[PDB]
Amino acid sequence: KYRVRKNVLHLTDTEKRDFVRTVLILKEKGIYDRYIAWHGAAGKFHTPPGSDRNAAHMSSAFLPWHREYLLRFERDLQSINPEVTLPYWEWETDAQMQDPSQSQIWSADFMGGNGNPIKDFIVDTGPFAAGRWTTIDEQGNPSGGLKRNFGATKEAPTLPTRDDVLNALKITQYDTPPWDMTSQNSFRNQLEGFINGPQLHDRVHRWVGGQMGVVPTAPNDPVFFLHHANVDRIWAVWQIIHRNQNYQPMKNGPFGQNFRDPMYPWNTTPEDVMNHRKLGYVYDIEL
Amino acid sequence: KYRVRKNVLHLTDTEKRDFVRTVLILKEKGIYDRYIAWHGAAGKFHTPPGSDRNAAHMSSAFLPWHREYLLRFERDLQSINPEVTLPYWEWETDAQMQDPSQSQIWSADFMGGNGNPIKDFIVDTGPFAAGRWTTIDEQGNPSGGLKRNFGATKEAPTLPTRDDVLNALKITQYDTPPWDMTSQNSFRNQLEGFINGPQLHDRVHRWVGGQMGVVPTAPNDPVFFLHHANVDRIWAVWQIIHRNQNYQPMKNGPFGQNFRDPMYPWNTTPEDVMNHRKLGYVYDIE
Ligand SMILES: [Cu+2]
Ligand SMILES: [Cu+2]
Repeated sequence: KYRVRKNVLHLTDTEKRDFVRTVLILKEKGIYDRYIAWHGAAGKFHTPPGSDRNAAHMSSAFLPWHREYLLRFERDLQSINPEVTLPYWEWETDAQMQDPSQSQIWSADFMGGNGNPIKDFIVDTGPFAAGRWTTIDEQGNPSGGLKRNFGATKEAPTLPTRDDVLNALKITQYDTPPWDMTSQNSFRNQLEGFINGPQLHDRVHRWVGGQMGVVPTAPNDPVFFLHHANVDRIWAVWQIIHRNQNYQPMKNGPFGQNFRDPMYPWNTTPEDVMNHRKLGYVYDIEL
Repeated sequence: KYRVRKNVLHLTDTEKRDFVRTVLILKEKGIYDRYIAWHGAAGKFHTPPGSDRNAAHMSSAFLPWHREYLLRFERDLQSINPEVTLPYWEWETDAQMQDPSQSQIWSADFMGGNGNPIKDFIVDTGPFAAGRWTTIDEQGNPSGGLKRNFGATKEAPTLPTRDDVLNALKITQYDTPPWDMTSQNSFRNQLEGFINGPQLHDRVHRWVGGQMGVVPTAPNDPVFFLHHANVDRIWAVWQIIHRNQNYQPMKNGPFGQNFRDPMYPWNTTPEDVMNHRKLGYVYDIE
C-alpha cells in the first residue's frame, strides 16, 4: 500500500502531461503493443474450448485477469518514470453531466476528444490523435488511427450511474455457477455488465465506441487502462466491504477460472492478485 | 546436465508409453491448449507491426523462442511425471529410409501413423487418433481431429537429409541483417528453412501436412514438439562448433529480436536461454 492511484479529475496538470508522456514512450519502445496483443490473445483462449468463456472475459477470471494486466502495465510505466501511477476514470460521476463529452478526461492535454464524424470517426485532437499514434488490428498490423464515437449505439446511449455501482456493491457472492454470462446474483457478472446488459463495464466499452467498442482491439485506446482502473477500484471496494467473501470458483470451475489456476497468457493465478495492497498500490479514496 | 532428451528411436517401450500418457494428461487438464494458443499468439505479434517478421518465426528469435517454449512444455511434463523428458525426432536419419512413413515414430504406441486418404487424411491410428484427441483452430474452437498427409506437396516431397543439416552447421554467423526471411549466410535462416526454401525446418512442417503444415495450428499435433526438439538439438550442436559466436542481433534490430529483448508472449530473453545446459537439460549425444 504505497503507490497510489488517483481520480483523473484530481490529477494535477503536470501529472497528466507526465502520464501521457510515459504512455507515448512505452508505445515508441514497442512495449505498449505487447499489452494490446496480450488482450487479444486471451480472447482466443476459451475455457473450455467451444465455450463463450475466455481467459479474460465472460467468466470469473475477468476481474483478477485485468488486475494483473494493469499491475504489469503500471510497472512498465514506473520503469520509465517512478512518479507515474495508473489513474482511474470515474465514469459514474461523468454520467451525471448533460454532456459527459465535456469531462476534462477528454481535454486536449490528456486523452483527446470524440471522433470526427467527417473522418469516419477518427480522433484528431489530443496526444493520441491520428498521425501521432498508430493503432494495430487483430492481425497485428497498423490500422490507421484511433476512433471514438460517444454514445452512438441504442443499447448504450449513456454511461453507468452512481446507483448502478452502488447496486453492484450490495451483491454478496463474488460469482455463482455456471461462471459465465448467465450467472445471477454475481458481483463479477454484474460489474462485467451482463445482468440485464449492457450495464457497467460492458456499457462503458459500448459508449466510447471506436476501438473501445470492440473488446479485442480496445487497448488501442489508452482510456482502456483508465476505464479498467475504475473497474479494479470498484472490485477493491467490494472486497473491503465483503471481507468474508472470497473468489469463486475455488475449484471445479473450468480450467483457467479456478482460484489457483494460471490465467493465460501468464502463470499468474487469481490467488496471486486477490489482495491489491500487497501488490503495492492503493486507490486515493482509501486515503 | 541431467535432464536427458533422447532420440525417439532409443526410447524404451515404457518411456514411449509414459510420454504419451503424460501428454494426454496435460491435454485433459487443459494445459496443452496453452501451448497451442501461445504459438498462435506469437504468430500475430509482428516485429515491427506490418513486417513479415513475428515474435516466433521468420526472424532471429525463431530459435530462442522455441527453446523457451519447449523448456516450459518439458517442465509441465515433469510436473505430471518427473521421469518424463522431451524426446527428439531425428528426421535426417528417417530421410535415409525407403519409406520414412514406416519409421517407428509413427507407431500405434507412439505418434500413430499417416492420415487416412478415404477419411480426408484424418489420423485414425495411435493415441491421438480422431475420437481420442480433439484439435482446436486458430480462433480457439474445436476443429475436429488430427490430420496428416506425408510428403503430399510438390515443394516438400521428402524429409531433409543428413547433408542438409551438415551444410547448415558450417555457417559461421548466427544471423545477418535484415534479420528476416531474406537473410543470407545466416545459420538461423538456413535452419528455419528459407534459404532456397523450403528446406529443413520449414520442409518438415510441409512434409507432415495436416495441422503441422500450417504454422499457427501446428502444435495440435504432438509431433510438433519432437520436431522442435530436433531443431533445438541442431542449434545446440552449432553453438558448440562455433563457440566463439553469439546470438545476433545484439542491439539495433527490431524490438523483440535483440539479445536482451523480451520474447512475446513472455518476458524471457534470448540471453536467458542461450546456454541450454544452464536450463537443466542435455541431448543424449552430447
Ligand atoms: Cu478485456
Ligand atoms: Cu513455431
